[PDB]
Amino acid sequence: DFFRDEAERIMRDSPVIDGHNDLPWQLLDMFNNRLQDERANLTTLAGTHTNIPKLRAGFVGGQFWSVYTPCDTQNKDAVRRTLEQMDVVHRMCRMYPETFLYVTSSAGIRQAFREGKVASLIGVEGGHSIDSSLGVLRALYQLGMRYLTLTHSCNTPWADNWLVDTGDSEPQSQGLSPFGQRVVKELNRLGVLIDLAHVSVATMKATLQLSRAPVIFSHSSAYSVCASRRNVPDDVLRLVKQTDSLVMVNFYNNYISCTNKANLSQVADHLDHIKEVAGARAVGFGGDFDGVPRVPEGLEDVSKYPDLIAELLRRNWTEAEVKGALADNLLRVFEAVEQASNLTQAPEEEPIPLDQLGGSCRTHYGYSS
Amino acid sequence: DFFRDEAERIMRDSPVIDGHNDLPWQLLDMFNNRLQDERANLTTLAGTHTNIPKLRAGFVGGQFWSVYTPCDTQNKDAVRRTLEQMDVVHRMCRMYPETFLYVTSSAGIRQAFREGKVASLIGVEGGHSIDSSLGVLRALYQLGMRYLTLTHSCNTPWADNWLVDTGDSEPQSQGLSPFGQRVVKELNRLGVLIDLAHVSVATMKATLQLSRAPVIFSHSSAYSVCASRRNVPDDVLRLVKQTDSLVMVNFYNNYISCTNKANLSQVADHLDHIKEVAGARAVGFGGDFDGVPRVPEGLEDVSKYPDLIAELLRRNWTEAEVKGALADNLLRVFEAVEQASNLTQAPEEEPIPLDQLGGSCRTHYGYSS
Ligand SMILES: *[C@@H]1O[C@H](CO)[C@@H](O)[C@H](O)[C@H]1NC(C)=O
Ligand SMILES: *[C@@H]1O[C@H](CO)[C@@H](O)[C@H](O)[C@H]1NC(C)=O
Ligand SMILES: *[C@@H]1O[C@H](CO)[C@@H](O)[C@H](O)[C@H]1NC(C)=O
Ligand SMILES: *[C@@H]1O[C@H](CO)[C@@H](O)[C@H](O)[C@H]1NC(C)=O
Ligand SMILES: [Zn+2]
Ligand SMILES: [Zn+2]
Ligand SMILES: [Zn+2]
Ligand SMILES: [Zn+2]
Repeated sequence: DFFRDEAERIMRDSPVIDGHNDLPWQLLDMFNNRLQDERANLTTLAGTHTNIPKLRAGFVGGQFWSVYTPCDTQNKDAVRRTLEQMDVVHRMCRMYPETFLYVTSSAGIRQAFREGKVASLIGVEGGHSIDSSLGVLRALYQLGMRYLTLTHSCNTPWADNWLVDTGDSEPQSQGLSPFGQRVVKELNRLGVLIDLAHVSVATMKATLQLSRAPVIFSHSSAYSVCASRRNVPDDVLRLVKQTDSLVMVNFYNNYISCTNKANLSQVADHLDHIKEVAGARAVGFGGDFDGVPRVPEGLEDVSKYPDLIAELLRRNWTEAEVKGALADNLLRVFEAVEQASNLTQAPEEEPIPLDQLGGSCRTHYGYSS
Repeated sequence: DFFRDEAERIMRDSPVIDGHNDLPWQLLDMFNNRLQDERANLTTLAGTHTNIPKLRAGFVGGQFWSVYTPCDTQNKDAVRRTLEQMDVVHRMCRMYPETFLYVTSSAGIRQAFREGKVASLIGVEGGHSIDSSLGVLRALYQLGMRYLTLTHSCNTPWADNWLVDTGDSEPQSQGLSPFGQRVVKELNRLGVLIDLAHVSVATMKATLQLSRAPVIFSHSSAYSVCASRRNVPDDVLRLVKQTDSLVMVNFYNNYISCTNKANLSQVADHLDHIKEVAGARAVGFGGDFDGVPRVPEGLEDVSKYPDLIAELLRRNWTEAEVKGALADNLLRVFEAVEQASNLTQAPEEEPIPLDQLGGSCRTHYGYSS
C-alpha cells in the first residue's frame, strides 16, 4: 500500500522510539534472567511481543526498556529486584551489540539512529523501586534510569497511584507529599524524565504544576475514548499542552476499547484525540508490549508499528506530525529535561520522615533526633 | 627526628593507601547522611578519627571508604542502605573535589597521587549487601564497588563469618557454598578485589584456593600476635605468600594487643610478623578508623601514619619495603585483579537455589515459589 510505503520511507529517517516495553519482566518470569538459556536467544525468542527480528521489522529505533518490580515487592525486595532488572537490560545490550546500543541521553538516541542500532534506555516503573530514598534514586540514575514512573498500581509513601481514582486505593498523599515534591525536585536536578503513567489525576496535576521540565506518560491513552483511570483526561491533556509534555500511547486492548477486543483503528482514535486536545507535539508511542495480555488486531507485536503509522497517514497526519509521534516529540522532551537539569546543584538529602516509612522489612539507622 | 623526616619524604612519593575507613557509617549515624549540615563540614568535623586536615597531616593519598550496612539489615533493607552509603561517598567526593578524587582503578589512584588528591574508592563491607544476587553484585560494581568483604560479622547464605571460629556462629556453608563459589568467580571476572576481613578460616582458605587473582584482608591483623579470630593465622599467611595476596593491618586495640589498651609499637609488631610470614609484598594498612571504639596510643587518628612509618624505618624496614606497605602492594594486587578480569566473559547468571534464601522480606519471582 502507498501509506505503508510512505510509513517505511519516513520511519527510515525517524525510527519509532517506544516509551514502554516490559521484555525484561518476561526474561525474569520465563528464564529467571538467564540470557544464556538458548530458549532466551533474542534472535529467535518466541512467545513474546518482542524479539530482535520483530523490532527490526517494525522500524523500532529507540526503546525505553521497563525495569519493573511488582507492587508486592514494596517494603520487601523491590530495590534488589530493580537492580536485577536493570542488570538484565545492561547484559542484553552487551549480549546483542549488533542490535542494541545502550544509551542514557537524547544525543545517544540520535547516535544510535546514525548507527542503525536500537537505542536502549531504562525506564523504572514505580517509585517503590527507590524505597523512599534519595540516595537509591541517584544510584538508579547512575545505573542508567532515565525516567521514573512515580507509582505503579500501588501508592508509595509520597505519591498516589491510579487506583485512588477507582476507589481501590485511598488518596494517601493527595498527589505528592513534601518528600514526594523533593523527589520531583531531585528528578528535575538530575535530568530524569518524570513519568505519570499509573498515577492518580491529583498526582498528574501536582507534577505538571511542580516539575521544572516537561514530563511524560510512558504508556497512557485517552480517557475520552476509553474511560480507564489508567488513561489521561482532557483537563490533564490541556496541562500537557501547556507544559509541552508528552503522552506516549498504550496499546493495551482494555485501555483502548475498554474491552478485551480491540483493533489498530481504535488506537489511532486515541492518537487523534491526544493530538487534538494536547496538541500534535504531545503525542507518542508507549505500546506496553510484553506488559499486557492483550494487544490489538493489526498490532500483534513490535513489528507492527509501520501499519499504525500508515493508518495515521491515511487519516491525513502530515509527515512532520508522524515524525514527532515517532521520535521527535520524545527527543524534544528529553532534551528539555537535560537542559533543565543541574548536576552542579547540591543533591536533595532531606530524608522522608521516619513515621512515613512503611513495612516491617527495614531498620532505622541515621534517624534519631 | 630523622625517622619522622624520612617517613614524610617517602610518604610524599608514596602516600598511604588505607584499605578500610568507616567514615560513611559515621556520616549516617551522626547526620543521617546530610552533608550540608554544618556539623558535617569535613574540613572542621570533630568527634571522628577522620576529617580533611587530619588526612592531609597523615599523608593519606588513597582510601577505600567502607560502605557498610549492619548485619541486622540482612534480609531487611541491606541493599537499600548499601546504595545510600555508596551515594554518600559519591556526594562526599563531589562536595570536596579539591580534596577527594573519586576513582575505581589503580591508574585512577596514581592520578590522584599525581594531583595531590586523596584517591577515594569504595569497599563494600559484607556479602549481605548483595542479598545473594549476582545482578545486585554487578550493579554495585557499576556504582563503584572495588572490593567486597565476603561477610561482615554474620553468615550470608553462601559464606561463613569469623564468629564461626569463636563458636558463636554455625559453619553453615563450611566456607563457600556452590553459589558462593560462583560469586567469587564473578568477582574475578569483574575485577573486584575479594576482601577476606571478617570471614572464617574455612572461607579464607576456600577463597585462597578458588580465586584466580590475589585477594586482600582490608582490615585484619596477625593472629600470632593477638589471638582474635578477626586476625589471620600463620597457615593462611603462608597461603597469602603463595598467592601474592595482601593483608592490610587493622589498628583496633583489641585485635592488636588483644585488650582495650594498645600502642603504636604493638601495631608495628603485627606488621613485622606479617612481613616475616607472608612476605614484605603482603603487607599494607587498613586501620579501621571510624569503625572502632579504641585506637592505639600514638595512632589516635588518620594524621598519625607518618609516626608508624617512622617506627618501621627505625626497625630497619627498607624504603622499598615501606613504599610497598604504604601503596605499592595494594597497587600490585589491584593491577593483578584488573588483569584477571574479563569483559568478554559471559556474566555469571546461575542464581542461588531458592531454598537457600532466608528471611521474610522477599518475593520469589523468576523461580516461582
Ligand atoms: C542466537 O542464535 C543464533 C542462531 O539461532 C546464533 O547465531 C547466535 O550466536 C545466538 N546468540 C546467542 C547470544 O546465543
Ligand atoms: C490534509 O492535511 C493537509 C495539511 O498537510 C491539508 O492542507 C488538507 O486540507 C487536508 N486534507 C483534507 C482532505 O482535509
Ligand atoms: C566548610 O567550612 C569552611 C569554613 O570553615 C568553608 O570554607 C567551606 O566552604 C565549607 N564546605 C562545605 C562543603 O560546607
Ligand atoms: C638492616 O638492613 C640492612 C639491609 O636490609 C642489613 O644489611 C642490616 O644487617 C640490617 N641491620 C640489622 C641490625 O639487622
Ligand atoms: Zn505499566
Ligand atoms: Zn510496564
Ligand atoms: Zn568497617
Ligand atoms: Zn570491619
